Amino acid sequence: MQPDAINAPVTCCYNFTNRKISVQRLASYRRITSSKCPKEAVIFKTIVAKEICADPKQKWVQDSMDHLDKQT
Amino acid sequence: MQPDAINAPVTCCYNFTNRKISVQRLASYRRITSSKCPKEAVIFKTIVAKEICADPKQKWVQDSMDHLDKQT
Repeated sequence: MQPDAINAPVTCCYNFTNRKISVQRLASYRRITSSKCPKEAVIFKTIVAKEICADPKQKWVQDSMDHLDKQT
Repeated sequence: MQPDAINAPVTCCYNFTNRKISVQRLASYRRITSSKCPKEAVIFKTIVAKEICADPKQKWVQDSMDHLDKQT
């Protein structure tokens, strides 16, 4: 068990949505920090609980994270 | 399948455990086959709920899959 963490699976984004998603449709997000993934990416979780990959290089993404951060 | 699903994050294996894991410590497994992932892989779930990536080209992994499949 001990070091087996080094071998766990990693969740990554390979395809991104190109359509901006209204911030009231979004519930929360997580930014991909594993270096194993091919690219920078944000996984938004929508109000209905589906997860969608977005590109943090696009402005709407950055704003959305900022909105979600102040939201309790 | 609906469009959003194409943009959903994907779970893959980038690292493969090098040490053979004893079969009594294995609860289940699932194979990775998504076209987005780098290589075919097996994710073993242990009795302690740990998830580990294992290489399907090794004999012990093929053997562990048969052991798990034999049970009903």
